[PDB]
Amino acid sequence: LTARLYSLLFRRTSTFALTIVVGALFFERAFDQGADAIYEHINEGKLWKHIKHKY
Amino acid sequence: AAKNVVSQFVSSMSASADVLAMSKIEIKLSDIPEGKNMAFKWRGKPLFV
Amino acid sequence: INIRKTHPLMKIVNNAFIDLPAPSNISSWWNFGSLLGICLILQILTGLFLAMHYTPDTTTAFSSVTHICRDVNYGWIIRYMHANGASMFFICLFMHVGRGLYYGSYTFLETWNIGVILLFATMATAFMGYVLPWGQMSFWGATVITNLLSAIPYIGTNLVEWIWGGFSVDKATLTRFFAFHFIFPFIIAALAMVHLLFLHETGSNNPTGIPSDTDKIPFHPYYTIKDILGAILLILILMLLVLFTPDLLGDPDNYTPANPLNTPPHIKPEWYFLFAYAILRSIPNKLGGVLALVLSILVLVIMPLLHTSKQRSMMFRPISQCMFWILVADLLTLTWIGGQPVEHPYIIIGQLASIMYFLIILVMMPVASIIENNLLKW
Amino acid sequence: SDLELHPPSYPWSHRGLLSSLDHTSIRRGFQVYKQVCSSCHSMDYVAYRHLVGVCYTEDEAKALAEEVEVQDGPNEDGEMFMRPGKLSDYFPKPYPNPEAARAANNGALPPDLSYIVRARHGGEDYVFSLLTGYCEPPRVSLREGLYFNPYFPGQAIGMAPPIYNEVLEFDDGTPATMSQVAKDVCTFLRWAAEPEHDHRKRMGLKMLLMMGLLLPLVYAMKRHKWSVLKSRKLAYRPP
Amino acid sequence: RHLVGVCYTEDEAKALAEEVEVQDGPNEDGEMFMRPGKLSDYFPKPYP
Amino acid sequence: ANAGDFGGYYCPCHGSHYDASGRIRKGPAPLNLEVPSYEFTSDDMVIVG
Amino acid sequence: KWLEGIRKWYYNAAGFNKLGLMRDDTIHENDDVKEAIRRLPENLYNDRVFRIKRALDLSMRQQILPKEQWTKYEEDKFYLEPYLKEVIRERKEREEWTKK
Amino acid sequence: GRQFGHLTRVRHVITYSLSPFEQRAFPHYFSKGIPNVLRRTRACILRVAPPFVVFYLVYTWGTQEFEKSKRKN
Amino acid sequence: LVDPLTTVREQCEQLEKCVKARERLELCDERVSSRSQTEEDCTEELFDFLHARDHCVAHKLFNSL
Ligand code: HEC
Ligand code: HEM
Ligand code: HEM
Repeated sequence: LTARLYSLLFRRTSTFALTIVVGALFFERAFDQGADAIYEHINEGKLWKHIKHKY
Repeated sequence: AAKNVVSQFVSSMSASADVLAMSKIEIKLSDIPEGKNMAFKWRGKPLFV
Repeated sequence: INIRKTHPLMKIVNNAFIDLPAPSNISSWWNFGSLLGICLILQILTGLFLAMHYTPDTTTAFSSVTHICRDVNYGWIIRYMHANGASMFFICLFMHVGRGLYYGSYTFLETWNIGVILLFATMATAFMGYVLPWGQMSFWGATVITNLLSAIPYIGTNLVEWIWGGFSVDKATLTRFFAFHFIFPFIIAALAMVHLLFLHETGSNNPTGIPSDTDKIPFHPYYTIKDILGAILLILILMLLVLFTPDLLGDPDNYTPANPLNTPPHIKPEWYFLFAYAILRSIPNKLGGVLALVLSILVLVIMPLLHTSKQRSMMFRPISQCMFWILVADLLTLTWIGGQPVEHPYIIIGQLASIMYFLIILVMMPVASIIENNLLKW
Repeated sequence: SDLELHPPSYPWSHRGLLSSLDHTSIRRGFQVYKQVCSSCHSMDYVAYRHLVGVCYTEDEAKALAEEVEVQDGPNEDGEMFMRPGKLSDYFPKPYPNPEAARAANNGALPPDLSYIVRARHGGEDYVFSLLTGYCEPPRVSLREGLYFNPYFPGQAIGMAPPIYNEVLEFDDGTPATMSQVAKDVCTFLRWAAEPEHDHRKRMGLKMLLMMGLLLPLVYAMKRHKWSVLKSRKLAYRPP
Repeated sequence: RHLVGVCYTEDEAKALAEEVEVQDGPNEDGEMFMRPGKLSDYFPKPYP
Repeated sequence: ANAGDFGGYYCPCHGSHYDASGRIRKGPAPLNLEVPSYEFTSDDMVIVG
Repeated sequence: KWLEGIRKWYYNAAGFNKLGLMRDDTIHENDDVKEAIRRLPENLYNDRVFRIKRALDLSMRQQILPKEQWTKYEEDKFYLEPYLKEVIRERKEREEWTKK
Repeated sequence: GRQFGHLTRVRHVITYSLSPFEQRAFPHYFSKGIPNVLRRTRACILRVAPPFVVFYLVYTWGTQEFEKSKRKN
Repeated sequence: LVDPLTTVREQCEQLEKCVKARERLELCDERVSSRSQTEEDCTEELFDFLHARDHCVAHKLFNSL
């Protein structure tokens, strides 16, 4: 849970750099998904995508 | 030589020649009704009548 | 032996950022050195992008700024970073000065004087930058402060027609202030290096004022992550200010174009220069007003010459502590009075606030100090 | 007099700390501005390419631009003919000169509506109450050349009240009261003032999720590396 | 005004610049109007 | 114009109470208003320099 | 006299009996005070640097000592004042010899 | 001000320091932090705030007197 | 056309502050009708009435609109 994580990705340094790059990309993907989800969830209605769907 | 170079740079920062091309005008007062002010641009400042 | 302790660059980096002996006691108030440094390089970078998209002429300056804030990608956030970074820059500058005045760090002489010269330079730079957008407030601010320079007899009027670039605020004034605003922060960076050099000569301070020669800890990696924490807090304050209420501090009256005929009623600085403008219009005399302003910042020069106490900090002197908080509330009162119109209660308490400012500094600090020197049998 | 009046606090749809504008309301306000307010004022810095993705589609943008023919350069002859204008034009200025603007009104330069939201004390609520509260003076007659409206420094505007109950009757049902046209033109002026309110609120939301993430954790690293000095202990041995 | 000290006096160059129309900008009503022009005028553009 | 406390010219910057004649009553104004070189020509005009 | 009551309340509320410091642990150091610190016996000097290091520790944690270890006004062993008086007297004597 | 080594002179002083991986991150952050912040607040508000309540009184009184000067008319 | 704004404005002046402002404006009308041909011409009463009325309009309008 934590012991395997330290045994894999935190003894060497290059593996730590590799996992911070891969984690930054996964965080990019999931974070932009969550950000657009929340922002077009609190402004439902008056946003240009639904008005485009009228047309 | 140093004081002449300083004098030429200070005179470079003084003014221009086309800025010194500002002179007289004639202004009309016929349009204004009672108790009111009219402004006219002259040397970069307003001009009250 | 080592890369770091022999190389000519890394000896400088070693005596700055790694093995500088810093005291183990300094609170959060000793973060604003690094916060002013990070704000200064952030101003330089974001202003450099704005200067890549800017055309300095009185015909097209406001049009070019509107072109930045509409048409260029992200020019609106870079412009808002520049303006509110100026605002947070002066917040951290006055907190830096308040630290250095309260904890008795004005017993340093040469660092303090180079500090005051940096204060002059940053104030002149931020005023020239505030002239640059070429709005109505910028036009009249340039006009009134240039006539304030014309207030002095025998030097003034020639000097002011000399820096006017003509006979009023013409094209040449906008280009002159673009060039000096676009050069002066590099001089501010060089004098900041000189400031930091005299500091690393002497040695830092601590909240007790006792010299901490026994308990120095290295700068890295304790205060480096402390300054990273301070930088993250500053960037979140700056960015919430530029992304939620960008107009909460800025002037509404800027956004009209420069008409030299109107003279709006509520003329005022941007909010950091209110007390400089409040000392001015609360004295009914021209030379007296401009001389009292210059004497205010020269009173900040004077301040090391009145350390007649025998502790160092004001941590242990409660009387001078209460008088310092009266001084802080009085400066905030001057800022509020400067940010108002001019009528009868405002006239009276503006005059009274300026008088009480000079009375607190030039009289009340040594009287509190001599009651301290008497009271503990010294 | 110089008794200014602060306009009231109106519950807008862009009032909250994360709410967005209403793009259908921006579109209605632009139809209002095309058919009412563009006869006197000017909105120099709003080009038609700003209207392509925000409210309309691209086709009606070309339609609206080819409704009004503006100007073009020489046709290798020096005659300055009329171009329909595809998308890159700014909006057509009604008056060329400021003197031309004074030469058809009682003095009274019409202010430019690109920045009237951000340029006056009080936001678009000032524009709402200025468009709304036309009433009568109790006793003060001024010259009968100007009109009375109390949300104004000087208390006498030179603008005729340009709304008066269904002058437009636009696309959908939505009958033109004073309220609908004033709400739409305030929303449109807020859009024309800040073109990027929506993307600003988007980055503000991403930033609040940032400072939800990082601020426990940079502070956790600081607490961790400073947890050596927060627990070191001392003792004094003499010989 | 460059010719005011080089190859003419002041009055002669004022005559030579009052011989030519300028088409200055607006007035109170503000279409445009021509002007003699003393010194602030360049050499005016035979083909626009 | 038409402001201050005397029915005249009020400078809003620091509070120079001038009037429609142009004389200071309270404020940091050192002198009164600036007089031009104005000369009346016959019907409606005045040369300003 | 009540001025001694003022002095006792002031030594209570001054904040340097809180951190375990005595009267002469908080003195600002110019050249004269540096000389008077260098003119000390060894045991007082070691006790002084120990109290100073405890004060910097307690202000680093911003924790202030329990009730049973505050320095009390009745046992105020101020010690640095005679050496500091001797430094001031010799300095003023040297200054007067330069003036005349 | 210089580097380490030649600053001061210390006799016998013993310093113990625990490893940072050994000890917790936040030692009792909500059983001592709240009494410490209430103690440091109670030892400062009587020297900080009585100028600021005077500023609050000046702000309210100046607002009231400007409304006094303008609300008769 | 059925205007909503005039409906809200006629239905919101029932509150006590707006009533007292209405009588303030009417007593100023009585004053300048009484001291006729004067130079004190009913400013504060009308501004205070518009202040109170438009604030109660601000409280409870945009639900309907
Ligand atoms: C021609 C008759 C106009 C029409 C149609 C509209 N406006 Fe107007 N407006 C006009 C003038 C001559 C003036 C100037 C009056 C002055 O003294 O400034 C104005 C003024 C405005 C203002 C600014 C007023 C202020 O607060 O200083 C605004 C915001 C404004 N006008 C908006 C506006 C809108 C939104 C219109 C369409 C519905 C509109 N005006 C029509 C002249 C005319
Ligand atoms: C141009 C803006 C300034 C910058 C960038 C700046 C930068 C710094 C930095 C980086 C430090 C070292 C870190 C610190 O001690 O906080 C410092 C220290 C200091 N500065 Fe400045 N400074 C500026 C303006 C001033 C001003 C105006 C003064 C007042 C005159 C001043 C007085 C001091 C003092 C007294 C110290 C030592 C503080 C201490 O050791 O505790 N500085 N400055
Ligand atoms: C050398 C570095 C700098 C550059 C290149 C720079 C560049 C610019 C430019 C191009 C502008 C015009 C854009 C605008 O007005 O928004 C500007 C404005 C401004 N600058 Fe700077 N600047 C620099 C440093 C600073 C500093 C150090 C400050 C003060 C902290 C400052 C404060 C301002 C202010 C207040 C404005 C007006 C902003 C506004 O009203 O929109 N600038 N600067």
